[PDB]
Amino acid sequence: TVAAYNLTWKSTNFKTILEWEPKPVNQVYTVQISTKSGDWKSKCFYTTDTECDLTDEIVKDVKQTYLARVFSYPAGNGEPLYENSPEFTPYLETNLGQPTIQSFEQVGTKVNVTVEDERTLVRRNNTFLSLRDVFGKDLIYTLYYWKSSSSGKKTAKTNTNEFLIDVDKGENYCFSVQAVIPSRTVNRKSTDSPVECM
Amino acid sequence: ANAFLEELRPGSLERECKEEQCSFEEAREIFKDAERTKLFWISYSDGDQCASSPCQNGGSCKDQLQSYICFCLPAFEGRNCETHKDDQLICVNENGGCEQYCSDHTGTKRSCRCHEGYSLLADGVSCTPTVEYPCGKIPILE
Amino acid sequence: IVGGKVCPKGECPWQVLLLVNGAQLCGGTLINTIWVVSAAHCFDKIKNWRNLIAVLGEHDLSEHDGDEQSRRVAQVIIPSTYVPGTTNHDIALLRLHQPVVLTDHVVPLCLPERTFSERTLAFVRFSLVSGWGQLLDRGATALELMVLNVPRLMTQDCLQQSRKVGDSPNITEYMFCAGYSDGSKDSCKGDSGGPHATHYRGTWYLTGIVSWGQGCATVGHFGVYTRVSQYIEWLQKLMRSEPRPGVLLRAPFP
Ligand SMILES: *[C@@H]1O[C@H](CO)[C@@H](O)[C@H](O)[C@H]1O
Ligand SMILES: *[C@@H]1O[C@@H](C)[C@@H](O)[C@@H](O)[C@@H]1O
Ligand SMILES: [Ca+2]
Ligand SMILES: [Ca+2]
Ligand SMILES: [Ca+2]
Ligand SMILES: [Ca+2]
Ligand SMILES: [Ca+2]
Ligand SMILES: [Ca+2]
Ligand SMILES: [Cl-]
Ligand SMILES: [Cl-]
Ligand SMILES: [Mg+2]
Ligand SMILES: [Mg+2]
Ligand SMILES: [Mg+2]
Ligand code: NA
Repeated sequence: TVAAYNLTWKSTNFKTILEWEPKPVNQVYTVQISTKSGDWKSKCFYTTDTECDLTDEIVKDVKQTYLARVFSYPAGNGEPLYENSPEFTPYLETNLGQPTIQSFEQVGTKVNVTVEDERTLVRRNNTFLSLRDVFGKDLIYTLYYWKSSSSGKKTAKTNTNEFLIDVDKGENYCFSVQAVIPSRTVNRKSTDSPVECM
Repeated sequence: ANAFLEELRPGSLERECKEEQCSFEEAREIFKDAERTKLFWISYSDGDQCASSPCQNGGSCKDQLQSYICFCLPAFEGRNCETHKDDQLICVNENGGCEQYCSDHTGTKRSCRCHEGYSLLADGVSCTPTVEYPCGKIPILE
Repeated sequence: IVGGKVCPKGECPWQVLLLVNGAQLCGGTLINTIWVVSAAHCFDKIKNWRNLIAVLGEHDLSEHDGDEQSRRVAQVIIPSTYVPGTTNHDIALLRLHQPVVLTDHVVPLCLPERTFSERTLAFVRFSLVSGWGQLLDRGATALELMVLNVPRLMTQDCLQQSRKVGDSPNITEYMFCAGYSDGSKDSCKGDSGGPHATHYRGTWYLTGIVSWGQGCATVGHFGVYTRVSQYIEWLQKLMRSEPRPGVLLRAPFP
């Protein structure tokens, strides 16, 4: 057998997939995951894939710190060869999903811009929780907007999923939004939403 | 996006880009600014990665930049919801849910067994003592 | 045991104290009413083979109470492959001359099937180790039975996390590491032969035997325990064998 290598956590909105190399040649893999003090749970038994969905184990506690390891077994079938993953803490490290502007509405001399609730893989009682359900006050949304006839850009920030911004009357404005966890120093922002204009 | 009589008006994002497909330069002429144009184009030209319907087993797809996320029904997992939880009843998966011993039976269901001093309950997995002091239990607690 | 707790009386009811000429020798584990598992190395210096006693139901070595049961050891069975003074195949199977009586203070630990032990019990992170060994490396032994929770490592991790020591023993397929590298908690010499016991879904099982280490609770080192899963078939066959006339038997392995 050969040991797995380049083990990498791919995780967005808690959908979390461990990836590794190499493509198997006369070997198969099984993955195990644990927390530092907990038991090892096996996943992806004898797979020929070079990936393993671990979402269902990590959503049980997103604030825990998980370690995974990938075992290599020779085809047809001591301790096996294996490689450990980086540690992963999902609340701290999951990517924030690309957001969508849900609506905008002219009310007064102002425009409300509403961000669609971002759905995550964490379940509560047959429902997927939103990013704001999971992160609460650690999550903000940021709005990049401009008046088309002007140079330069404006930004607003919200603790909810809505922005109420002042606009000059009879003018068109375009908008784009990001999810942000300001307390992070790495992977602090989603990609920008598609741009929507009046 | 060219048909000559339809080209008579000044630029319109609605006309050029939302009712029709526009090229990067057409969008640039509308937005003018480099970063405003970039912000729009990065998403507009990205495509819907959910269009190929990658989520299996009744999962739901959400589009992202050059990527998607599948949200699975409870009985499924995997990047594309391809793994049936119901088909993973095997001994290396949490001891096949057996309390004590687990035996794989290929083609058919695994079975559960017990150590001497115990017998297998009607439930097919759980074990009960058949003697006063079975091995491996601490009676002073119970 | 270094950095453990007193095992409340009766809570480690499979623990065995072995004596030779009435003096503390080693620990062991009761696995049914007649058979005890201990470490081969415990026997390297024995001259008086007919003077070995197993004590069940022991707790406090300074006071007798009515829960202790002593039985003469009739046979000590060690793999032929074991070499005195070395670490590999460090296991001994002991036949008691008369059975103990099981009581609230005297209960056997389950010896598991091999495959269950390799595929399931080996991935339960923590297990308990116990004995009346030294409370510090090169220190005095304990009068009350002591118990410690230790996490298990696969051998690759144990090699990668262990300080290099010139000419140290190999960690073989017949061993595993468990414990803590930070100098705080470990089994020790006088705990040799005692159980490393693993709890799984309401039943406790024998997974290891206290065997060796670099000192006790040395920084950069784990304890090493005989990997009992490799011996299940060997033990089960020998427990079906007829007794022989002398105490020591070296039996082929596998
Ligand atoms: C279209 O569908 C395939 C799998 O069926 C997937 O690979 C793509 O990523 C998706 O957009
Ligand atoms: C999307 O989410 C998944 C979980 C299923 O409930 C689908 O029916 C829905 O469209
Ligand atoms: Ca048109
Ligand atoms: Ca056009
Ligand atoms: Ca144009
Ligand atoms: Ca043009
Ligand atoms: Ca897309
Ligand atoms: Ca006593
Ligand atoms: Cl949200
Ligand atoms: Cl006797
Ligand atoms: Mg239109
Ligand atoms: Mg045009
Ligand atoms: Mg131009
Ligand atoms: Na240590």
